[PDB]
Amino acid sequence: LISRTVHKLTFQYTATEEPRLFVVRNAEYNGPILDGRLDVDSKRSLISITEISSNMC
Amino acid sequence: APKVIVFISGSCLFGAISRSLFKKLPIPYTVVLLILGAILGVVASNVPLVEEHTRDVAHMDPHVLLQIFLPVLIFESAFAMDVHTFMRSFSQVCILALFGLVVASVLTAVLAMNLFNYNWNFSEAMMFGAIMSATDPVAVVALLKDLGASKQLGTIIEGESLLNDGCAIVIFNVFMKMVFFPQLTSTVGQNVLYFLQVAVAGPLWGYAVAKVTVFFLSHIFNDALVEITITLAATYLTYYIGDIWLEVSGVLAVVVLGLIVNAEKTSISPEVEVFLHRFWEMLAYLANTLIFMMVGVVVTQKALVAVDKMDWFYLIILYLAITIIRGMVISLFSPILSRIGYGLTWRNAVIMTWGGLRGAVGLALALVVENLAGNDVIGSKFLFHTAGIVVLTLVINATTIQTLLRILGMSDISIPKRLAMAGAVRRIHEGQNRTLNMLKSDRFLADADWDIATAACEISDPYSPADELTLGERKSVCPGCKAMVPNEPSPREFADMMEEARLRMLKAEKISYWKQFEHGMLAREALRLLVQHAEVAADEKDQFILVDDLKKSWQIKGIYPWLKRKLEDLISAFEVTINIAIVLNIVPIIMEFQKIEDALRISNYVFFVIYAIEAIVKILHWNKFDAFILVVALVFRLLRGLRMLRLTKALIPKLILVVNGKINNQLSLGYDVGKGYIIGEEEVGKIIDRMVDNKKILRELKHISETGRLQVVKELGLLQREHPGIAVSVKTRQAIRTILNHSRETIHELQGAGLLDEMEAHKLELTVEIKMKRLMNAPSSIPPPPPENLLKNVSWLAGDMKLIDFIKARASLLHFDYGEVIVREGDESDGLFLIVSGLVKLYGKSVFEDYLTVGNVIGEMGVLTKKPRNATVTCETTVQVYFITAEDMNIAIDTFTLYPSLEYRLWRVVAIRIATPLIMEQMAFQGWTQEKVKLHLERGYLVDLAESHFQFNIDATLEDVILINGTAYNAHTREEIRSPCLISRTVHKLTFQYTATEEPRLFVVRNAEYNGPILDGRLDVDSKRSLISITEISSNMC
Amino acid sequence: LGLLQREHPGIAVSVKTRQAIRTILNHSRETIHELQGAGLLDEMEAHKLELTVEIK
Amino acid sequence: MSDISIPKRLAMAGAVRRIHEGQNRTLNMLKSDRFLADADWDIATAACEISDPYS
Amino acid sequence: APKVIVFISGSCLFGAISRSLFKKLPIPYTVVLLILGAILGVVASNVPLVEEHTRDVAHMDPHVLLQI
Amino acid sequence: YIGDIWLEVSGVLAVVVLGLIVNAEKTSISPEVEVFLHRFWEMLAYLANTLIFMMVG
Repeated sequence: LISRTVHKLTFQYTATEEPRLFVVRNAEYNGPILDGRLDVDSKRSLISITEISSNMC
Repeated sequence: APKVIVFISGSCLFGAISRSLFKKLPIPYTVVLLILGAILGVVASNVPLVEEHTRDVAHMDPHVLLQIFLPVLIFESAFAMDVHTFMRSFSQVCILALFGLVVASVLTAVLAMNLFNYNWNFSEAMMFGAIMSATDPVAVVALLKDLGASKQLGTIIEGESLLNDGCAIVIFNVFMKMVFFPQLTSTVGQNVLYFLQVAVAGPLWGYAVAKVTVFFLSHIFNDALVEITITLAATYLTYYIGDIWLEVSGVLAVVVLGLIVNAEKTSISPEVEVFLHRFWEMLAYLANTLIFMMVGVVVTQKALVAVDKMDWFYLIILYLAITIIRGMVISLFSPILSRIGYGLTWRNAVIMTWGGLRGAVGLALALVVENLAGNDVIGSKFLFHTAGIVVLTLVINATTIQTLLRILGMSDISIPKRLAMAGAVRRIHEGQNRTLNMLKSDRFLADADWDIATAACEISDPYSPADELTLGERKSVCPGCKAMVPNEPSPREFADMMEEARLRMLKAEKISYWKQFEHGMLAREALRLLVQHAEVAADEKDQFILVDDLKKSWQIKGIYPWLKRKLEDLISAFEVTINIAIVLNIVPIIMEFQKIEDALRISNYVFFVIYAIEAIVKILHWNKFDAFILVVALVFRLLRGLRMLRLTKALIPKLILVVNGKINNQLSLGYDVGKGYIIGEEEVGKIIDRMVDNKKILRELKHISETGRLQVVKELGLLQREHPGIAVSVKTRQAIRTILNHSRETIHELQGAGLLDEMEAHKLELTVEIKMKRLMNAPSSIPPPPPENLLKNVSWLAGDMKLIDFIKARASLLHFDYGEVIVREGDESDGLFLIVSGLVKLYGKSVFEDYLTVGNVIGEMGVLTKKPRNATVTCETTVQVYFITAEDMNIAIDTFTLYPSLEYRLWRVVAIRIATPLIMEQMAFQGWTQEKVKLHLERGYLVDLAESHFQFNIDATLEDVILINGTAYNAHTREEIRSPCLISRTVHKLTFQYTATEEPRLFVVRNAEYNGPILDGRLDVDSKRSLISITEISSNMC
Repeated sequence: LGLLQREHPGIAVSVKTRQAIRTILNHSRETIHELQGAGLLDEMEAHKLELTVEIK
Repeated sequence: MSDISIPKRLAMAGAVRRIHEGQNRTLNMLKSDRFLADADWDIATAACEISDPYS
Repeated sequence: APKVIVFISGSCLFGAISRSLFKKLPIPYTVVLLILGAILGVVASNVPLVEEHTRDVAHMDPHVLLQI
Repeated sequence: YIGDIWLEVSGVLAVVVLGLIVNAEKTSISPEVEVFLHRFWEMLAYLANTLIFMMVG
C-alpha cells in the first residue's frame, strides 16, 4: 500500500513485469446540480430522463 | 358465549380479504365490505344461526354505537391532520366547513321536502341533510398527498372533512332531539343558552381535557403503555362525560383534543408517537370495517323491504343534486375563499366538489335514525338513501377522482422531482452493480444463481408539446461540459444563465435545509417554512429567497409581549401557607353555594383563623386589598371576594409562565428559521464556485446572499435584545439538544463498532431519551447571567479558577451608547472586547461586514499577533463590553504556562475559527456539514514547533494539517507557503523558519482514534461496598 | 461448509441466492439512506424507494 | 446472581468515557458559535451528564 | 349510555396513576390497583351511582370474561 | 372462540401454540409491524391486567 509519504511514482518499463497499479478516487461529487434531458415517446407515457449530467453550463 | 367476538373477528378477516384482493382494482374495499355484509344479511335471513350472531351484534343500541365508534373516527381524523398546515389555512377551512355545511344541509332539506314523496317536515329533512353533508374523504386525501403538488389542497379537504363531520353530528343531534327522543317546549332564553352550551362548551371542555392530558403526558418517562393508555382513556372519557354527564357536544371536544394532542406531539416520546399513529389508524380501520358490515346487514335485513322504483329514482336524483349543491356552495364561497392567501383555483374547486365522499359517520347516523324510528318507514328511507349515496359516491367519485386528477393536470410529476428520482435510481443501480461485482468474487457466495439475484434486485424508477419544448429550452440554456465548445455570452443568453444560476442556488439551498433537518439541527416546521419559501421564490421571475418574508417567522409582535410586560409590571413559606388556606377554604364556598351547615363550617374556620391573624399582623396595594378583605370579613360574599383575590394574586405568575411559554414557542421557530437561512447561505456560498461559472453572476449571487445573511443576523441579534431571558432559554435548549444528539450518535457508533452490545446501548439511549424529554419541560425564561458569569464561561478562560480570578481582577466594564465607535480599523491592538450586552457592527476592509452579539470576543488575533486591527466596531444598540487590556493579556500569557497554557488555548480558539472555512472549502464536495467540520477540527491539537527543531514531518497518521500563522517551507524546500492554507497531500515535510514577529502555529488532526477492543482496567472497592468503579481505562496493556 | 454444499446442492444454491439478494438490498437501503442524509432525495421519495426495497 | 460482571463493567465504563469526551468536544464547539455563545452553560453541563449505570 | 366506557377508562386512568406514582416504590402497581378497586367497591356499596357503574361492569358473565 | 365454543378443544393451548408459532415465524411480518405488534400486545395485556385487578377488587 503506497503510503502518504510517496508523492510521485516512476515505473520502470521492461520485460516480464509490466506493472499494475490500482487507485481509488475520493468517493465522488454527489452533485446538487443534476440537470438532465427527457424525451416524450409514443402514447405520451414513457417520458424519461436520458442524460443525467450534473455538470453543465 | 359472546357472539360479538365472532362478528368482530369475521369482519376483521373479511376486511383483510377485501383489502388484499382489491389492491389493484380502483373500487375501494368499503363498498365490497358492504356487499359482503349484504350477503351475510340475506344468509342470516335464511339461516337462523347467522341470524343469532348478526342479530345480537348488528341490531345494536344507537347510543352505544355512537359512544364506541365516533370517538375513534373523530380522534383519528384529528390526529392524522398536519396541524400547522391546518392552522395556516384555518380561515378557509372554518368558513367552508361551517357555512357550506349549514347551507348544504338547508338545501338538501329543501330538496328532500319538495322532491321526496314522503310527508317529511323540516326537522326530519334537516336530519337528512345533516347526514348527507357529512363527508369522509380518505382515498382522495391519500391521492392528493402522493401526487406531488397541491399539498395544501389535501390539508384543506381533510380539515374541511373533520369540521364538517363534527358540525354535522352537532346539527344531527339538535334535530334528533327535535324529532325523536323529546318533543318538548322551551323559551328563547333556554334555546340560546343551549346553543351557546353546545357550540361553545364543546371546544372549551375539549381544551381543558387536552391541556390536562398534555401535562400528564409531559411528565411520563420510560413507559409507553401509560402514554397510549392515557391517550385512549382521554378520548373516551372526553366524549362520554361531554355527551352524557353534561350536554356538551362531545364530538367537538374530541376534535379539539385531537388537534391539541397533534399540536403537542413533542410531549410524547417519538416511539410512542409512531405507535400512536399506527394504533389510531388501526382502530379507525376496525371501526370503519364494523360500521360498513353492520350497515350492509341492517340494509338488507330491514331497510330493503320498503324500497321501490320511485325510491331508486329519488336516490339517483339525490346523488346528482348533492354533487350540484356542493359545487354551487364552493362556487358561491369562491370570492370569500379567494380573498384569503391560498385562493382556490377552479381545479382545486373541482377536486373539492368531486372529493365529497360519504362514509362511516353518515352511515352511523343513518343507523341511529333507523334504530330510533322503530317500525316507522322514515328510518328505512334514511338508511337506504344513506347507504345508496355512500355506495354511489365511493364507486363513481373514487374512480373518477383518479381520472379527474389525471385530466385536470394536477397529477403531473414535476421536472425537478423527476430529475432527483432519476439520479437516485442511477445511484442505486451503480451501487447494485458494485455489490454484484463484489459478491461474484466471494469464497462462499460464488455459485449463487445470479440471474435470480439480478432479477430480484431491480429498483425501477417510479416515474418511468409544452414539456418537450421547455426542456429543450433548458438544455439550450446549459451547454457546459457536454458541449465542450467555448464561446462568448449574448444579452439573451446572459439572462438565461442568470435564471438557471438562480434555480441552481435555490435547489442547493433546499438541499442544505434537508441536510440540516436530517442531522438534527432544524426542527420540522422551520424546514417546512424554509423549503416553502424556496419553492415560492423559484416560481417568480427573478427573486431569491427574501428576508422580508422570513421576518414573519420571528415577528414576536402580538398580544403576548404586551401581556408579558403588563403582568411583570403587576408583579413588580407564609404565602404558601396562605395559598393552602385559601385552597382549603375553596370547598366551603361550594358547600354554602345539618346543624346550620355545621355552624356555617364553624364560622368558616373562624374567618380562616381571622385571616391567619391578619397575615400574622401583616408579618408584624395588594396588602391594601388583603386588609380590605379582612375588614369586609370583620364586617359569604366577603369569603368569595377573599378567595378570588387570593386566586388572582396566586395565578398571576402562572399566567406569566404561560405567556413566556408562548413567546418561547414562537421564538424557537424564529431562531430555527434564521439559523437555517444563515447555515444554508454559508453552505451554498461554499459550493457556488463549482455551479456558477460566470463571474458576474457569481458576484451578483454572492452579494445577494451576503446581504440576506447580514440582515438575518442583525434581526436575530435585535430579537435577542428584545427578550433576553427567553433567548437564553432557547439557546440553552438548542445547546442541550445538540449535545444529546451527538451523544446519541456516539452511542450508535459504539454499537456499530461492537464495543457496546445492544442491551447496554439501549440503556444509554434510554438515558439520553429521558434527558431529551426532560429538556422539553424546561423553564421558558432562564434569567440572563451577569457579566461575571459570561466572563467565567469564555472558552479559553473557562478551565482555570486562577486565570478567572486574574482576568476578573484586571477586567474593566465599559459602556458605549448607540452609534459610538468602540475601535478603529487602523489603530493598534490595545485589548480584547467581550460583549456582555448588545449588538455591534464590524465594518471592515478585509468588504467584511458582520454583526457580533453577547458572548463574542473581539480582538483575539489582534492581541496574539500584535498586528493592527482588521475591522472597526460600531454599536448598533447600547453595548456593554469587558475591556481586557493588551498589557494584562500579555502578563497573563507570561504568568500562566501549564500544560494547557493560555497561549495554547487562545491560539486553539482562533485556529478553529480560521480553519473552519479552509476545511469547508476543500471538503464541502464530500457532503460535510459545518458542524461536522467544527467537531472534527475540535479533536485536533497545535504542535509545539519549538520542541521539534522547527521542522515537522507529516506522516500517515495526520489527517488534515492547517498552518494558522506564519510562513512555512515544504519538503526539499520546493516552494514556500505564507498564508492560512490547508497543507495538501503533496507536502511531506514542513520546515518552519523561527524568527521574530511570526512564531508560526500549526494545527493537526490525527486519524480518528483506535477504538481498542482491548479495554483492560482496574477497579477499587470503597466504603459500604457499593462504589466499586473502574479507574484506569487503559486499552493498552500487556 | 464445502462438504455441506456438496450434500444438498439445490438448497445450497437457494441459501446463497437469499444471502446475495439480502446483501444487495441492504446496500441499496444504505445508499437510499446516504442520499437522504445528503439531501439529494427528500423524505417522501426516499420513503417510496425504501418501501420498494422492503417489499423486495 | 445480581452482580455486574467485570467485562460488562469495563465496556460500560469505556462507553461512558467516550460519551464524556464527546460531550466535552461538543461543549468546546458550542461555546464558540456565533448564535449559541450566550447560553447558560451551567444548565447545559448539568442536563447533559450520562452517568455510568454501574457506578 | 354504556357505563362500561366509564369503568374501562377509569381503570385505565387509575392504572396510569398507579404506574406513574409507584415507579420508585418496590410494591407493584397491581396490588395498589386492587386497593383502589376495593375503595371503589365500598364507595359503590354506599353510593348508588357508582353501584350502577360497577354493577353493570364488574358483575360480568364468566364466559365473556374468559373469552375476552 | 372456535376451539372453546364450536369444538370442545382447549382453546388456551391453541392460543399458546399459535403465539409460539407466530413468534417463531416473525420474519413473515414486516419489521415495523413486528415492533408495533410487540408494543400493541403489551398494551392489550396491560389493559386486561388492569381491568381484571380492578374487577377482582
